Amino acid sequence: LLWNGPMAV
Amino acid sequence: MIQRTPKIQVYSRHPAENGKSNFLNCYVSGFHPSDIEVDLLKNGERIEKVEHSDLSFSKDWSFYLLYYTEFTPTEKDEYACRVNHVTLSQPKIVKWDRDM
Amino acid sequence: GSHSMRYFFTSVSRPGRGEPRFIAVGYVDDTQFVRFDSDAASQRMEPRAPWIEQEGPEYWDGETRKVKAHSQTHRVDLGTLRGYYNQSEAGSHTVQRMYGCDVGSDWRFLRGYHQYAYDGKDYIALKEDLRSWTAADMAAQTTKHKWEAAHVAEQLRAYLEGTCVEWLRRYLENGKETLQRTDAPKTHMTHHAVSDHEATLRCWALSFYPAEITLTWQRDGEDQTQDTELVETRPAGDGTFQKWAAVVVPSGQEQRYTCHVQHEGLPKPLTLRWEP
Repeated sequence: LLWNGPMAV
Repeated sequence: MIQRTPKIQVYSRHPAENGKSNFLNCYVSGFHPSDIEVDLLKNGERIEKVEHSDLSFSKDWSFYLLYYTEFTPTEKDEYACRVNHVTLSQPKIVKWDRDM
Repeated sequence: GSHSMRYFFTSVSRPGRGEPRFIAVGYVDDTQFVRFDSDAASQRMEPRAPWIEQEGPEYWDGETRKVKAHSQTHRVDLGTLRGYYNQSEAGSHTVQRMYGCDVGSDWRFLRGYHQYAYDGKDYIALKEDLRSWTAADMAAQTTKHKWEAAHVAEQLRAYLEGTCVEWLRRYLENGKETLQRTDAPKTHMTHHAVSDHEATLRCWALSFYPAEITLTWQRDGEDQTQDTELVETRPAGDGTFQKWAAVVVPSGQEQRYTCHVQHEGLPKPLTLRWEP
């Protein structure tokens, strides 16, 4: 299951 | 910017036997950037029905792909893989050696 | 043995040619189980292993939403990074991201990781403690400060120690018949004379899983890399792997050489010796 929270650099 | 030239292996899935169905593989690895042209060749002509794996990468961030096709080896037929990449001054053609 | 779940993402910009290419792939150990490719027909997350096919529409809908969110983040990142490094619009650039978790033999959390690269080099990584970042250069320091302000590590650690390991365990149980199996290498040696004074010995390892393997030649029990040749381990295409290692030896001295094979699938390492 993927992470739900990537954040822009 | 980094550029890395591809390593290429051309081999069969199973030991080669004339008249027995098999898969011919062209494994390209260690390259960057990701744009790469890979064709499998039969007696110098491109094979259309070739599949490929999903792009992935190794611990050093270099990319790898497997290209493959169903085929039946015969006495007469020669195979090769043709690879083009930004690091190559001309496309590289690697012959299938049936014992390797 | 231990296991892992890893996701790999690549994003590539296309100067003068619109939206970036985006490819995502997920793995349990060395077995791919899902993919997403922006060039493909479905525009959904898709199954690539039998055991994940049983997950219901809520899983597929959810994974599609989340993978599209990854894609959208990377599209923003390619523009931001082009700005940070003041790169021209003419060139293609690449972002890569990998994250995942490992568990031990008891299937309990062992470690977690998250690595990000721009144009094939480290940009920012999560430290082993899962609480702070390592930035590769001055532009990545900007990102580190943003991510500290938004408490990214905290929520990423929650995923890496929680959700990641819980879902890995589910996958291991559902895919048990193929994921918790090791395929020991099938091994053999070939001999080819080169001349009256030399011959090649080649040690083969075929049909093995997982991919990790060590093949080494010894002469009179001493490690030998002079006059040796090793290929990279390569996929067979059927979910197993192949490798070979070769040495050129004097004619009549073949029996002084041994090939040593180490693999998780073997109860003890193998020693092979050429017997005419």
